[PDB]
Amino acid sequence: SQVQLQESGGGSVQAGGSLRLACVASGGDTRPYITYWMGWYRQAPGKEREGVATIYTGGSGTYYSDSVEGRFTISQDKAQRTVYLQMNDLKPEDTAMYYCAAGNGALPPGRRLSPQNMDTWGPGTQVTVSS
Amino acid sequence: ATKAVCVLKGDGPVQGIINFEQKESNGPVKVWGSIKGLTEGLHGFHVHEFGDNTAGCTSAGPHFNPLSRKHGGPKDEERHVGDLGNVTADKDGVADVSIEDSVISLSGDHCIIGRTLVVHEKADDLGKGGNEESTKTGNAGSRLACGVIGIAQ
Ligand SMILES: [Zn+2]
Repeated sequence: SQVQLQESGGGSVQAGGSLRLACVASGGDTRPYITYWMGWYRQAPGKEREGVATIYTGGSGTYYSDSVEGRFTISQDKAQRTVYLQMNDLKPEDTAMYYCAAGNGALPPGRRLSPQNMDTWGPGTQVTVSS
Repeated sequence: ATKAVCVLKGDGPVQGIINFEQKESNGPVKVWGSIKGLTEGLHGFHVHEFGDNTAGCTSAGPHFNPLSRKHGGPKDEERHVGDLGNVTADKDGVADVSIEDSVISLSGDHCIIGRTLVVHEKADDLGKGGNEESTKTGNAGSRLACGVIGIAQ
């Protein structure tokens, strides 16, 4: 009944490497016209929730933050209902507990990568990088 | 120069605001606005008969059909008055609606204020689907969002 999110693929890595962050959603409103703005986020030790990338489950729109550039790549398998946040070319300030989350599909631009307008959150996995 | 507005809301994420303008009486009507939450692609965009939502969009009734015609497209001659065709939602699910139609009106017998505007789930086949549903609803699917068309400032 509740849109449960479950992330995986995270762990320890060195600077300048790849690490796939995949999250499979479960339960909730499974009608096909229900749309979310699935976004990956970032709680750094001592900071607040940030936000790295986001994608639309009802199309192919991809929006990223400025802290990230051509380093991450977010995609989706809609049949598996799974979002893939590729993480290559990593630096040491990306150390944080990376959660994924889902917000309203009609979320206007700008508020898409806002953690306040977000509805349901996932447990989270830590993605630490070493230099 | 009559102006109208309509707020599309439904039990799903789809939500929108559409404005209508008829600078002259019995002339073309401009329909422009924005909808969000839609799946990328085409979506049915029609005006149903009644401005009634006591039981949701389903209370709106059939496509506004004052002349008892079959379902068609905006450019077809065989069409319902409310047949406005399709709107296109881009990769972000935003349909930036821009339409001009001369069969709908903000006055007269083809007048549509007090009636419901509906954006649908699937795409309107313009009455060419090869079944009895095509000549009625265009196989546009369920009613995603709807709203009563009211007078605007
Ligand atoms: Zn029709």
